[PDB]
Amino acid sequence: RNRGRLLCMLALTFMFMVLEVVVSRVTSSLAMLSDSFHMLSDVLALVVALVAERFARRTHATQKNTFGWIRAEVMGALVNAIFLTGLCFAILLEAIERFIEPHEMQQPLVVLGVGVAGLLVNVLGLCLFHHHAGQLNMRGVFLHVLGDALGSVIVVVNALVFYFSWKGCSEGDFCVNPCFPDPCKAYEAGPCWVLYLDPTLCVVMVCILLYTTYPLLKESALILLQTVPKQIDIRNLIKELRNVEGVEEVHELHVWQLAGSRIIATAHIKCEDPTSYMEVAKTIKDVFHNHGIHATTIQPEFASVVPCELACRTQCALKQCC
Amino acid sequence: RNRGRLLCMLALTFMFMVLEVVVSRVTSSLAMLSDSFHMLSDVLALVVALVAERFARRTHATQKNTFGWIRAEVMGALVNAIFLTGLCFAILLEAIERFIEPHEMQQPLVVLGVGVAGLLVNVLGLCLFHHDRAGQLNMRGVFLHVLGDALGSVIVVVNALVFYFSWKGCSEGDFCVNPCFPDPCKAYEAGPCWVLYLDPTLCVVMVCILLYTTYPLLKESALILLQTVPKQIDIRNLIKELRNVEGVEEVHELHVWQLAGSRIIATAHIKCEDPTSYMEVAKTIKDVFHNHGIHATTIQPEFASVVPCELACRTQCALKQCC
Ligand SMILES: CCCCCCCCCCC(CCCCCCCCCC)(CO[C@@H]1O[C@H](CO)[C@@H](O[C@H]2O[C@H](CO)[C@@H](O)[C@H](O)[C@H]2O)[C@H](O)[C@H]1O)CO[C@@H]1O[C@H](CO)[C@@H](O[C@H]2O[C@H](CO)[C@@H](O)[C@H](O)[C@H]2O)[C@H](O)[C@H]1O
Ligand SMILES: CCCCCCCCCCC(CCCCCCCCCC)(CO[C@@H]1O[C@H](CO)[C@@H](O[C@H]2O[C@H](CO)[C@@H](O)[C@H](O)[C@H]2O)[C@H](O)[C@H]1O)CO[C@@H]1O[C@H](CO)[C@@H](O[C@H]2O[C@H](CO)[C@@H](O)[C@H](O)[C@H]2O)[C@H](O)[C@H]1O
Ligand SMILES: CC(C)CCC[C@@H](C)[C@H]1CC[C@H]2[C@@H]3CC=C4C[C@@H](OC(=O)CCC(=O)O)CC[C@]4(C)[C@H]3CC[C@]12C
Ligand SMILES: CC(C)CCC[C@@H](C)[C@H]1CC[C@H]2[C@@H]3CC=C4C[C@@H](OC(=O)CCC(=O)O)CC[C@]4(C)[C@H]3CC[C@]12C
Ligand SMILES: CC(C)CCC[C@@H](C)[C@H]1CC[C@H]2[C@@H]3CC=C4C[C@@H](OC(=O)CCC(=O)O)CC[C@]4(C)[C@H]3CC[C@]12C
Ligand SMILES: CC(C)CCC[C@@H](C)[C@H]1CC[C@H]2[C@@H]3CC=C4C[C@@H](OC(=O)CCC(=O)O)CC[C@]4(C)[C@H]3CC[C@]12C
Ligand SMILES: CC(C)CCC[C@@H](C)[C@H]1CC[C@H]2[C@@H]3CC=C4C[C@@H](OC(=O)CCC(=O)O)CC[C@]4(C)[C@H]3CC[C@]12C
Ligand SMILES: [Zn+2]
Ligand SMILES: [Zn+2]
Ligand SMILES: [Zn+2]
Ligand SMILES: [Zn+2]
Ligand SMILES: [Zn+2]
Ligand SMILES: [Zn+2]
Repeated sequence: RNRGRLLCMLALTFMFMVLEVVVSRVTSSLAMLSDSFHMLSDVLALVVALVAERFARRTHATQKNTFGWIRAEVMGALVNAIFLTGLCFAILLEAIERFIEPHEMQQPLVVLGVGVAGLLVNVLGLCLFHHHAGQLNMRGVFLHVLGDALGSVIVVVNALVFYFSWKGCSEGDFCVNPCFPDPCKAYEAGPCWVLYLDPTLCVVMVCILLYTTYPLLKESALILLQTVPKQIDIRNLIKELRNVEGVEEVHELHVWQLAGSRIIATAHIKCEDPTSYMEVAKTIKDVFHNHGIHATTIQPEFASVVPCELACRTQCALKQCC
Repeated sequence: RNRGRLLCMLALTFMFMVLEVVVSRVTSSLAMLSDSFHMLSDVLALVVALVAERFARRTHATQKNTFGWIRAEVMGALVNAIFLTGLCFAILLEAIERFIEPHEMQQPLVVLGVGVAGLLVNVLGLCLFHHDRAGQLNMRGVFLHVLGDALGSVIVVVNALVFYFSWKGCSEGDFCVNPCFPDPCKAYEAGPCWVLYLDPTLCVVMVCILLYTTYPLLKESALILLQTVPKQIDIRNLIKELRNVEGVEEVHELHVWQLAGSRIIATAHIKCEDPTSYMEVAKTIKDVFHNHGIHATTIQPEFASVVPCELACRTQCALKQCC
């Protein structure tokens, strides 16, 4: 039911975006107009997750992809992780700008209400996405929703502090502080500890998001690159492969995984005599069993002049595998 | 080489960042310093390309990567393409924001000069980057990333020139204020309003062109990392030619995929009739694979029906076998 949760969250994002646009139009606040389009990024993340899930629904050999689209979910997870990292850097740059150029919010009450609505939406999204292969895509979506929830917590706390520990002027009163620039060059009621509360909270949220996102990005990149899974030791596999009767040379051992538990192995063997190859093949498959290998393709090279006899004419092109 | 070009572009980017920082310090135009900080996007793109180029040369097998890190270049190209797409979406969002509300530029002269310097730097970068496919994929990604900011600098220069030549300023307190832009504190612009919306429309056209030119690279990188059979290899024809040899009666699981550039790996299961004189047909299947772009193969003969493959696990789990 992965598609159901994604569709529900996407529908909620649309409803909350429409609510924010309506609130902005009725209150004629341009900041809410600006913030309404900021969830196009979340909508894009949900669309990418949905596309990856839909394309991973099919796993069949095709004239375009022999393996099928099994690697669609890991690609979607990688795309979501990169998008989240880019968003984190963008909001970090925005936080630096806020440090350099502080802003003063308008109507803290409506901002607090919007933040509370967003916080409820985000916490129920976490309730849907806490996971009550395909988990990596769900993990990336959950990380994105958690980043949105942290942003909502930040805006709620910022609005609460600005409403409880700040005092501005509603008219031309004498409270101008030269810390913030004034238009055309224009007291102690409103301290400066609040204007800088939003940027520091944003920086902390950026650090938390990067901390919790780095493992997902690392795993997605390691899957997309042809890396042996961390649960498989190459040295032990080689040791058990050479300790097999009838086989003495094992070259071209390439081990990698497509997605999830679909680990694929490939090796060449010098299997002594041709007639008794079949008995050795079952032992080789069993040996792959003790490890985590299952997809296999073993080449029984028969006959020290050359390591691999079935090699091509010229490999100087480096067009091979390793 | 290629690493030297990346180091040179990184040095130029850092020099331009220093130039914009000092210009902002001596001018107090904080938008210039904001753009200097934005150049961290180019810094990050060049750093990613540098890391990919450094790690791609480790072609030898490793205890953690049996294939080696020769997939690093294509992964770096994919990362740069996704970063460029995200930057393009951010630019389009900013253009929509400018439609929502415009801004008045403080001083067209210094921003025009900074834009000219950026245009020259980006033109030098384009000259560097215009001239294995995997090595070229990273080069093309960096070239597109440079061209995006080159177009951005061109937009800045054009807007500055038009704003200076064809707009009327309003600084001193007078009747020159117009509600076209919001008036702080509740407050006749003889300059045409056509200029207030020159950054956004040009940025929209630029992002359209950038997305159009970055779609092919992103698609190619995604296809390579999705184990898509290369477009120059036909699976059906290769199956038909493999089944034409005398010693093979049936082939299953012709897993063909592209590793990087011109490295295609094909693993196939064939059913040979007899172990005697088997090497006669192994040479033929290797040759017929060579007849195409596949040079690194691995074939498993199966000597023996109802079952499709006589070698399989005890459970034949559909979630643990390939395809
Ligand atoms: C973020 C997640 C990324 C991973 C997930 C996506 C990975 C890519 C998906 C592969 C992909 C794009 C590749 C290029 C863009 C890659 C962008 C990557 C960007 C990464 C950031 C291959 O592209 C297609 O491949 C087909 C097979 O080679 C072939 O066309 C073939 O279909 C033509 C149909 O019109 C047809 O006319 C032509 O005759 C065919 O031969 C063409 O090559 C091409 O159309 C698209 O998927 C393909 O298209 C359909 C999709 O739903 C899907 O069609 C089915 O349902 C349709 C319902 O309406 C309807 O048509 C049919 O019921 C059925 O056909 C295909 O089954 C699927 O395979
Ligand atoms: C945009 C595309 C980017 C693609 C990048 C592809 C390349 C990735 C390179 C990183 C990576 C692959 C894993 C992926 C990480 C995340 C990657 C990014 C993911 C998101 C995209 C391999 O790379 C490591 O990097 C080393 C430093 O450069 C280098 O070693 C250099 O050493 C000399 C000194 O420098 C130099 O003289 C020599 O010449 C180099 O050999 C080797 O290449 C390698 O060891 C890291 O893997 C492992 O990470 C471990 C710590 O987690 C850590 O392991 C260690 O454990 C013990 C100590 O705890 C120690 O006892 C082990 O011995 C050791 O193993 C190592 O780091 C590495 O084993
Ligand atoms: C949003 C896009 C455009 C960028 C995504 C972030 C990258 C800039 C990051 C993500 C993962 C990072 C890599 C993670 C791990 C390593 C291994 C690291 O190697 C070590 O130093 C190992 C330890 C040692 O040798 O002491 C070198 C940096 C590198 C390649 C990092 C380089 C920067 C990377 C690619
Ligand atoms: C240096 C610039 C480019 C910023 C990079 C991101 C930062 C926000 C830092 C702050 C805290 C860092 C994290 C703190 C510690 C770790 C250790 C490690 O993950 C763990 O926590 C494993 C256990 C351990 O801490 O050793 C991998 C990197 C990570 C997540 C770090 C990744 C980079 C983070 C998120
Ligand atoms: C999400 C994006 C912004 C990337 C953030 C992290 C990166 C800036 C990379 C670049 C270099 C990386 C570091 C390179 C070397 C190491 C040593 C490495 O040491 C170990 O393996 C100790 C055991 C352990 O991992 O617990 C731990 C990861 C760490 C800190 C890496 C953490 C991730 C780093 C900081
Ligand atoms: C988070 C962002 C930055 C990632 C990059 C942008 C993606 C949202 C885009 C880039 C390429 C797009 C894909 C390009 C091509 C297609 C094929 C398309 O299917 C067809 O056109 C096939 C024929 C048919 O219509 O049936 C379905 C959408 C899809 C997967 C697109 C989904 C959205 C993608 C992944
Ligand atoms: C959705 C909003 C936020 C941005 C919209 C930007 C558009 C102006 C861009 C985005 C992607 C672009 C498309 C990306 C890919 C192609 C394919 C390109 O060639 C083809 O039709 C097939 C190419 C092939 O098969 O290699 C023609 C332009 C087109 C439709 C582009 C037209 C312009 C598009 C729609
Ligand atoms: Zn061999
Ligand atoms: Zn090899
Ligand atoms: Zn078979
Ligand atoms: Zn060859
Ligand atoms: Zn098994
Ligand atoms: Zn298969």
